[PDB]
Formats: sequence, C-alpha cells, structure tokens
Amino acid sequence: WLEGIRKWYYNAAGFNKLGLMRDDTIYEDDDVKEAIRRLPENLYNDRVFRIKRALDLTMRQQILPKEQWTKYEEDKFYLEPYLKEVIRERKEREEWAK
Amino acid sequence: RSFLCRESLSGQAAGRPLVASVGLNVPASVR
Amino acid sequence: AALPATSESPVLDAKRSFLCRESLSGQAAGRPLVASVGLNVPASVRY
Amino acid sequence: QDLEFTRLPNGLVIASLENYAPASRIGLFIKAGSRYEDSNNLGTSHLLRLASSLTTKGASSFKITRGIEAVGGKLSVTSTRESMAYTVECLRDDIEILMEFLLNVTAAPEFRRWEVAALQSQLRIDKAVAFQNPQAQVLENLHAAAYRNALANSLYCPDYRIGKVTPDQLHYYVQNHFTSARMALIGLGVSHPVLKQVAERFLNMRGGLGLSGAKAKYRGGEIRDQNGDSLVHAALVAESAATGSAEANAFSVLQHVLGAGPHVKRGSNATSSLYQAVAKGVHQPFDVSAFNASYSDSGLFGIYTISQAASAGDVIKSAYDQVKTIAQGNLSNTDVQAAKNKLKAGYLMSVESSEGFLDEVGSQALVAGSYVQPSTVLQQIDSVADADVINAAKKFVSGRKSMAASGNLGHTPFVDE
Amino acid sequence: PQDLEFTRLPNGLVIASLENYAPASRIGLFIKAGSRYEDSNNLGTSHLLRLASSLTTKGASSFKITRGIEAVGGKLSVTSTRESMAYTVECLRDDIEILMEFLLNVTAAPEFRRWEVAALQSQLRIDKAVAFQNPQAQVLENLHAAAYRNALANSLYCPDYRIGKVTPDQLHYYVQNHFTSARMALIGLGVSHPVLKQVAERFLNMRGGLGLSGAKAKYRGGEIRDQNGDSLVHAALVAESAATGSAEANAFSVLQHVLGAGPHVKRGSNATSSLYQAVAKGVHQPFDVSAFNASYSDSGLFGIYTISQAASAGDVIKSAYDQVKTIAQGNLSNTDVQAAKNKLKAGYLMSVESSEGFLDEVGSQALVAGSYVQPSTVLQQIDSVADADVINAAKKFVSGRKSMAASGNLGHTPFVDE
Repeated sequence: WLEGIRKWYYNAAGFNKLGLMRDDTIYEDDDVKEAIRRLPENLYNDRVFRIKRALDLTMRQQILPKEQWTKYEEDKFYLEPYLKEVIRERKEREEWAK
Repeated sequence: RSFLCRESLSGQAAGRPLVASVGLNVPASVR
Repeated sequence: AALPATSESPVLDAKRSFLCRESLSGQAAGRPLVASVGLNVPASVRY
Repeated sequence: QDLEFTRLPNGLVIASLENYAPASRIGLFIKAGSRYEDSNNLGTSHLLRLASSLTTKGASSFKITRGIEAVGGKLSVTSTRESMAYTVECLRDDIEILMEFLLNVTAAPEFRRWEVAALQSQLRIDKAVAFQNPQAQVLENLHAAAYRNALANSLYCPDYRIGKVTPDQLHYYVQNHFTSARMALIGLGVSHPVLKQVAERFLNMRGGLGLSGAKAKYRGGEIRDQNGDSLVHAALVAESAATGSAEANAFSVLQHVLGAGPHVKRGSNATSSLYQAVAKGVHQPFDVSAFNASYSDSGLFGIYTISQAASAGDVIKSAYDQVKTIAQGNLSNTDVQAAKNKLKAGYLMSVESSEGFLDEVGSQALVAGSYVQPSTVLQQIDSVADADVINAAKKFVSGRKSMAASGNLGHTPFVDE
Repeated sequence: PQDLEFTRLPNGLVIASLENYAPASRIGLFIKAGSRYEDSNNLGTSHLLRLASSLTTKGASSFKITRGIEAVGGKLSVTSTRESMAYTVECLRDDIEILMEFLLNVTAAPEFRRWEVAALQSQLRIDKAVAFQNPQAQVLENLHAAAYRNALANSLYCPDYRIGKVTPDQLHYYVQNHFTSARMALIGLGVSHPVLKQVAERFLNMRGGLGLSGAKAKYRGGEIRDQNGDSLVHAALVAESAATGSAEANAFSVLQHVLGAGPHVKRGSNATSSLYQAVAKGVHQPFDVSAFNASYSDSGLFGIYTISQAASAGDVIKSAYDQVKTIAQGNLSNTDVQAAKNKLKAGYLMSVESSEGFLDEVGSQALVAGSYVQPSTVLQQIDSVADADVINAAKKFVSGRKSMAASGNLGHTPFVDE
C-alpha cells in the first residue's frame, strides 16, 4: 500500500537519523525564508537547535541512537501552515500582476 | 514652523478636544 | 580609583530582577539622592 | 431624499441619506477609544486605529489595499477619546466593494502575529508626527491631569507600550468594545435597504452591549513639563457639564462669549473678550481662546493660551480675570446674541461638508441614539439665556482647576495662584 | 592624636583639617553650588559641571590631569547633592601635593573649551540612563519636582531637552556665580593646616562674595505619576517636615527611625520597624516600606516610600499611612523611642567611622552650620529629643499638603486626594 512505501522511504531518507524534522530539510527560497521568519518563537528556537545539532552530527559523521530518531507519526508539519499561506499570498500578487 | 507674531499665532489655541485621524491613502491628521 | 567601585555601568542592559520580599528589603529610599561620578571611578547613586 | 434612522434589534443604528451625490461615504462609528482602555492594555486603541489595512478573515492585506486603491477610494479611521470612526469614500458606483472591505475590517479581523509585530513600529512614527504640534502634547497632559481615569488615557501609545501590544489585546478589545449595541452604520449617498442588508449580513456576528467602561473621576492635577521652546502652551480648565445638557449649551455659548478661534485672516479678534482683555497688558505675540471639550460622562471647560516664556504669567492671569468679570454679572445681552449667532453659524457650518455631516450624524447616533435636525439645534442654542452663561462662569471659577503647560515654564504660574 | 582643627579664612573660606596619620589622605572641596541654584534657562548645567572634571583647565591640560591623577593612582570624584557639590581627591599621603594642585586647577581655573564640552555632552545621556536604571532615581526626581516649586525642584540630572545645548558660557557663568570663596569649604583628612592654607592662598581667589543667592524653595504639593510598566510599583508620599539642623529636624529623624528606615539584619523581618509590621498584617506579598527623610538647608521632606506589587500597592499606601496616623493620635511606646534613638546614634557613628563618610560629614557641617561639632554633641542633641516632639512630628506630617510620586503599573495606586 502507498503508506507502506511512504514509511519505507521515510526510513531510507536519512534525515530521521539526525533527529531532523521533515520541514527542516526544505530548501530555503524567498517563500521559505519568509515562512521561517513568520514562525513563532518556540518553533523557531526548536528548529534552529535541531538544525545546529544535525550540522554537528554531519560534521562528525554520526547519528543519534536508535531511540532518538523522529518517527513517521511524530513528524509534524510545522512549516507547512505558514508556507502554504506565503505561497497563496505570492500567487495572489502574481494574479494581480496577471 | 515657528511663530513670532499675533497673526501667525492666531488660530493656534485649540478650543475643541483632540481628534486623531489616520487613513490608508491620506496622511495622518490631528485636531 | 585603584578600585573599580563595585557595580559598573552596563548602559542598554537590564537591571537585576526582582521578585522576593527578602531581596526587596530596604530598597525604599530614606535619604535624599546623591550622585557620584568622577575621574577613574564608576558612577554611583546613594539614597 | 431624507434621513432614515432605523435601529436593528441588535442595537445597531442604520442611518442613511440619499443626497444624489457623485461620491458616497459610509462610516461605522463605534463606542471605542482611549477612554475604554484599561491600565494594563494602554495603547491598544492607538494600535487598532493604525490597524485597518491588515489581513482580515475574508480579505488579505494586499487585496484590501489594491482593491481600495483601484477604485480610488479612501479609508480613514478617525478616532476620539470616546469614539472610533471607520470611513470609506468612493464613487457612488463602487461603494459595494469598499463597504465589504470596511465590514470585514471592523467585524472580522485576524491580527496576525507577524503583521502586528511589524506594524508596531508605525506607532512611534505616528505619535512623533502628531506630537510635532505642541497642542497635542498639551491636550494629552490636560486630560491626564484633569481626569483620574477613563478619559485620562491618551489617543497615542505610551512609550513603554510601543512594541508590547500583543494581538491578544487587540482581539479582546474587538470582541469587547465592538459589539453591535455600541455601533452606528451611517451612509451618505447610499440607499437604506442595501445598508440594512450588509449590516445584518456582517455586523450580526457580535451582539450585546459589550464591556462597559467606568466613570471619569476628576482629580484636578497640574501636569507640567519643560520642553524648552519659547512659546508656553498653557491650558487651565475645570469640570463642565456632560454633553446633551442645558449646561452643556450654556458652556458652549460661554466659549464664544469668551471667544474661540479667529474669524478674519490675520484679524484682531475684536469681539473676542479674552483677546481684547489680554491685549491690554502684554504687548508680545500671544493667543488666548476658550476651550470646551464635552464628553459623555462629563467634560472640561477652560482657557488655552500660547505666549512668550516671560509673559506667560500675565496672559494666563489676565485672561482668567476676564472670566471672573463675566462671573460677576458683567455680560451684556448683545455679546450673548453675538455668541449665539457664532454658535449657530459654526454648527450649520461644520455639517456643511459631507464628511462633517457624516461625523455629526454619527456622533448623534452614537451618543443620543436619535438624529436631531439642525433647526432643533439652533432652537436649543437660542433657548439659552444670559443667566445660564453667568452660573456657567461661576461653575468654571468656583471649581477645582486642572492645568497643563509646556515649554520654558520659568515664569508660568502654578494652579495654586 | 590631633583634632579636627577649624579656621575660617577672611575670604569666607573655612579650612578644617585632621591629621590622623593615615597612609592615605583625602581632600574634599565642598562648594555650595548644587542643583538648587539652577534657574529655568540653565537646568542641567550643574550636572555637566559634575562631569566637567578632568577637562582641560587653565594650568593643567586634560591629558596632564588624567595622567597625573592616575599615575599616582589617585582619585577625582564629584559627589553632588541637591544643594552642594563636592570635589574629592584621594591618594597616599606622600603624593598629596600634586593631587591638591590638580583639584585646585579643576575647581578654580577651568577653561570649558568648546570642543571639550561638545564631546562631553554625549556622556550626559549615558549618566542619566545608568542612574535611571534604578527606579528610585526616577521616583525621587518626580517627588522633588512635585513637592518643591522653584528651587529644589531642579533635578540632579540634565533634562532630556537640555542635553546637547549646555553652552560653555553657561558653565563659566555658573562657576563665576556659585564657585565663590565664601561658599566653599576645603576639608582635609590626613593633612596639616599650614599646607591647606598655602593651597588656599595658591589660587582660591574667585569673587569672594556670596555669589548668586538662591530662592526659597516654595512648597507645591503636586502629584507626578508616570506609567513605566515595570511590575514593582514604587510610590512615595511626603510632607514638608522642617529645615535641617533644627529641633524639628531631630524629631523628624527620630520619627523616621521609629517608623523604620531600611533593614538592619540582612534578610531579617524588620520586627522593630512599625511600618513593616503594620503593612505585613495586610498585604502578604513581597513589599518594602520605609520612612523617607530629606533635610535640606531651607526646608525638608518627611514621608513614606513603598515598593509594592502593582495590585497590592494601594493597600501598602493605605495601611502604612494609617500606621503613621496611629502615632499622630499618640501610641508611641517610650521603649520604641529609646530604640529609635539608639539606632540613630549608631547609624551616625557608623557613618562617621569611614574616612569618606567623615569627610562628607565635615564638609556638610562646614557648609551648612559653619562650624564643626564633635559626635558627642550630636548624640546629646539626639538624646535631648522627647517623645512629645516625636508625636509635633507625626501631627505635622499627617496634617499638611502631601506630595506624591509614583512609578510602575499604576492601575490601582491611590491619588493624593485618596
């Protein structure tokens, strides 16, 4: 089933190994930077700590133990609610320029 | 904008309560 | 001042918080304020 | 071709007049302002006033701005101590769009965190621009010194609340002081039916009277500050009567008996008793005028004065003495007739403009709850007798004073003298 | 060995010296040129003058002054109150002469060069910001503004509208009209009189008269309240007590120590302090009440200072005030009076023991009284105070115009009329 292949790919992706939440791995274009700026303080601080710890781990080429990996159902989508709004605003601006 | 004559000061003593006003296309005004 | 007073002058910096009755003891001025700023000495105030 | 004054069961007051004008203006007047600000949430009213272009529930900020500007309409949020007035003006063929925009702005805002936090910086700029006129600071200090609370709150955010007005405060203010019973929807150049439809289609979401404020206690302070500028903007007031009262009209007449404002460009204010009294004496640039500010609970009446730093002692004193003379039965009926004519003209003259008429009718709907034709106002003004002015002068004189000054206060007398 | 020898110079100067044979010697030139003498067109000049030390003088350049003062490792501190500035120098008794010369150059022949003052004017903002980090500074400034009308109302700090506009001519006029030979006291601890007389004849020859006389600080009774937003509401309610150095002044000091003025045991309970006990039976939240006594030359200010939480502030203002009223009708135990007298005598003696405290006390005595009284005289004067005077004292505080200053979240603080 589709969710099975999604979970298998989540395991094979690798950013779960570095304790990295899904939205942390997104590329940072203008929409993404504006979305990150829009984040609340607690979420921003958690995001920056996760990114810094992952950068440390990749510099030392190690991953956290089996227990402290982000699971499939613990991988919340925190950036998505703001990113979708930013995308909608950009699309509205383009449609007005249309 | 200074004032050093009666004619310039004339009309500068407020006699009505202040009413702030700001728009979206018009600059802010007070009275 | 060979001695650098005690508390220095961190302008644009928060003061020591409060929030305990004992720590708030005798903070109520009882004498007129006097200020002391001079050459080679941190500024101070006393009440 | 007349002014309908329907009142919805929610308490909303829909008033509309079809003047057949090329442009139309719709205004929503709300019983909200600095007078309803609590001590903890001071400055919320100013931020709300600065917050009219933000992303609403059904219209984004970009959409609001672009839609209002595309039809070339204007959106103002004129605010007083006891009333906040949203107003849209545009051509009578596009009123529907801006009316929807204003209805979304007033009724269903979002107050998103990022936008509010970014716009907090506008509070300082607007306050500085307003305070560039010495009258603004003097009047704010006057209200602070005269009233213990309620009306004491200034229209502008205090410096300690700039950057700390959370969106939760704005949300609480909106759901408390923007209820239907304390609003009035007015239209100039619009038909009553469509106004009723949009009213019951948007403003019905919040009902009830809302959070009620407290009365305005009258302390009688003497807030004084030294701003260095040569001109000394002083103002000495006392407790007048509340608006919509016989004594209110008596004080209004007393304002023009004393003289308030010029009438001839670069004139000498010959009829103004205060100006003539002060002119004999200080031969320096100056200005003195009566000052009336009648609010709902109560109001203030006194004298406002600009003068040279050294001369400030005389100008405040001499002008005051003039009022004393009026108190002791030195007012002629001819001056009473002149003041009544000036008042009648001023009232018929402020409602002359379409915006002025909208403001007059909005205030009438907000406070009284029933429109009054200008002729009735003129009859009320003429009904005032000389003895009432004579209170009137006593109540001003024999009452606790409240003084606010500015500039080089070296020679400015204190309230005790 | 040795005593505080006192000699008033014909010019008007008073030199008093005490050779205690201490390893370090201090010299304080006390000038009756405080902030009470600032007029309305020159407010803040005294503040800049306080920071104007170490600027290039007539005989010694600023670089020379700094290098000479600190190469010895000495001191140059200006302590200013509302009525009297005091320049003070401290070094070893071996290098006192250079310190005296530098002090006399900076206090007798200043230049106030245009560029120096222009550069120094930025430091006014920093000094005001650093001092005002303590809310008590704001509260006391507002109290003085709202209590006294003309003379003492001037702040110890330059108002924000005068920062940047303190012209050097203003400083020169202030010095020429207030730094007079008949308004100063050259006080020396650790030196000898002949040496202090030679430096007195060295420059110390300004106009010699009494300078520009001040004005009697009239009482106002106003109320200045600012809403700064910090949680801890500081409030202070005072009334015109009496001029310093009077029988009523001693009675008011005894009343202050009866009510309670600061803590004695660190982290104790202020059991003796009647105000603390009276308030504690009310609000059960962190607070601090204390009698605030100010005694200036012309008049004074006795009241209560209360740091309290925003919600409870009113209660703290009320009950404490009621406590004073309890004394006004007469509830003073003679044991309490004796305890307060002992506390006063102690506090005085333990304030004099320090060399700096001794110097300031002698300077104030020379400026105000014109003579010097030994500690035994002051203790005897305090002992002479009776209970009836301390009873206020209480009646005068209760029945009078009350000037109040408040700061914080003033959502519930009572007004003067309440």
